[PDB]
Amino acid sequence: GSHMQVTLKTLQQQTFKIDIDPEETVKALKEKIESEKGKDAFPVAGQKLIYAGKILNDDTALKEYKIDEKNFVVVMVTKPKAVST
Repeated sequence: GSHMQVTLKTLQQQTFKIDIDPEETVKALKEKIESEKGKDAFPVAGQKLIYAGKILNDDTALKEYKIDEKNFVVVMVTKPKAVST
């Protein structure tokens, strides 16, 4: 409807269920899980997403990856590694 739901796996051996507007970008789907699992474990500036082999984008809308309520997506984290050089 006005929102759509997705199943999410993580690098921490768990799975969950969430819902967002399917015409928003990955940025919306990625920000909303930090509200549940925290900056200390899933920092927005340093987390990433995969749809079973596809490389998702914070600047492309969720329906263009054709994600489905009966399939799942995987989240990953790098902190980020941003340091002075």
